Amino acid sequence: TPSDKPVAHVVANPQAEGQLQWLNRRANALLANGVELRDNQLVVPSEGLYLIYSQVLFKGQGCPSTHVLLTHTISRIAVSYQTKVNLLSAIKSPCQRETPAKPWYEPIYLGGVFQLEKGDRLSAEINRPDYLDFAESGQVYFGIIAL
Amino acid sequence: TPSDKPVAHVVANPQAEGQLQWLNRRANALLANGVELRDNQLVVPSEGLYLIYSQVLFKGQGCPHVLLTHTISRIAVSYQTKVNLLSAIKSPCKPWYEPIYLGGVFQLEKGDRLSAEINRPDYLDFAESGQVYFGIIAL
Amino acid sequence: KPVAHVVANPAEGQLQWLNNALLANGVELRNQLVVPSEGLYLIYSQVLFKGQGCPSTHVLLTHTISRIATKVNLLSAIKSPCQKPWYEPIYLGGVFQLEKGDRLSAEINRPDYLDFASGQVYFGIIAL
Ligand SMILES: CC(C)(O)c1ncc(-c2nc3c(cc2F)nc2n3[C@@H]3CN(C2)C(=O)c2ccccc23)cn1
Repeated sequence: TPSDKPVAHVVANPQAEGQLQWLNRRANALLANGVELRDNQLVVPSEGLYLIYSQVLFKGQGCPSTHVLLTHTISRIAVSYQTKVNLLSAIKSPCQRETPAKPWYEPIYLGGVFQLEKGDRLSAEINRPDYLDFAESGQVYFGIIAL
Repeated sequence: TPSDKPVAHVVANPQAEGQLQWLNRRANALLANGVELRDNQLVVPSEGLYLIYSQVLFKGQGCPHVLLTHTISRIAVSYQTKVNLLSAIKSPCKPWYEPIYLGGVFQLEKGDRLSAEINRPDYLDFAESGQVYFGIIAL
Repeated sequence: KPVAHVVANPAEGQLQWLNNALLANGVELRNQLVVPSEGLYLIYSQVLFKGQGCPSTHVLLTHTISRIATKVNLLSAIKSPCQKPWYEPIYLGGVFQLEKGDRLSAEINRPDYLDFASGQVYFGIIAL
C-alpha cells in the first residue's frame, strides 16, 4: 500500500547550463501525492509541517580578481501573500585569498521544517548559475517531505 | 517488526583499511523487513518510495589539493546501470572536520542495489560512534 | 503513531527542548524524549551554530543524538568553523530499533555558539 504523503525530489536540468531549472521529468526525480512543479516552483498540495531540503554544488577553476559570493535561498510564496519570503538561506566565499589555479568545490546545503499552507509555492535559487556544477547527476536537488 | 516497512541503518567499520565497509552486525545497526546487505550494497526488497540517507565525517590535520567526495548510487535491476542519486564534492582547504549528510526520497524497484561511497577513506573519522552511516526507510 | 518535533527554548547558554512544535501519541518530553513503545523510529535533528570571526582557542562544534536504555551515540558530527560572520548547521537523521522506556537526548558541546533566532533547530522522532 503506497504512502499518501506529499513528497517531491526534483533535480537541476543538466542541459540548461547557465540556469537552474528544476525537473521532475528526469531519472530518479519525482513528484508524489499532489505535489506539482509549476514555473520552476514546487506547489504544496495540502497544509502541514514539511521538511524542505536542497543542495547545490558550486565549482570554479582558481580565484578571480573580483570577490565571489555564492548564495542559495529557499523562498515561500503564499497564496495570501504572493511575495518571496525567505525560509532558508546561506552564503559562502569560496576564495578567502585570491590566486597570486586550483579547482574549488563548494556545496551549499539547506534544510529545515516549516509549516506550509495549501497552494504555497517554493522556490530554490542561486545568485551565480554560471558557477553551478550539475553535469554529473545527484549534485543539485530540491525536495520536500510532509511530516 | 510489526510495521513490516523495509528499513536499514548500517555503520562503517573503523578498522577497515582503505575502504568504507558497511556493517549491520553492530549495536544500533539494523536490516529489517527484507533489506539485505550484499557486497557492501543495500538490496531493496520491494518497489516503493524510500527515504535514502548517509553521513560521512572527514578529518584532516592542517592543510597541505584535497578533494572529498561522498556519493549514494543506485543500480536498477531492469537497467543494470549504476547512477548517482546524491553526491557531494568539497575542497576542505589545527584539525579540520567536514561532515557530509546526503538525504532524499526516491522511487525504487524490487532488487535495486544502493551503494554509499567516498574517494578518501584515509580521511574518515571514527573518534565517536554514529559518525559514519547509511540507511533507507520505506515510506 | 508516536511522533515528536520539539524546538529550542530561546533559556540562555543552553539547548533546552520545548513543546511550530508538537508532541503526540505517547512521546513525552521528560531534557530527553522518552520512547512510549518498542519499535522502529526515524530520529532526526538539526542545530545551527553562528559566530563572528575566529577566536584564539580553536573551536570545534559538535551535535550528538544519544540513546539511554548506558549513554551511547546514535548520530554525531563535528564542524570546525575556523581553520567575517559565519553560520554552521549540523544535520542528523537515521532509523533505529528502540525499546519501550528508552530515552533519547540531542545535545551540543558549545551552546554559546547556538543560534536562538528559524526552522533549523529541532529534534524529532517518528515511529514507523
Ligand atoms: C517520510 C519519512 C521517511 O517518515 C520522513 N519523515 C520525516 C523526515 C525528516 N527528516 C529530517 C528532518 C525532518 C524530518 F521530518 N530534519 C532532518 N532530517 C533528515 C536529516 N537531516 C535533518 C536532513 O537535513 C535531511 C535531509 C534530507 C532527508 C532527510 C533528512 C524524513 N523522512
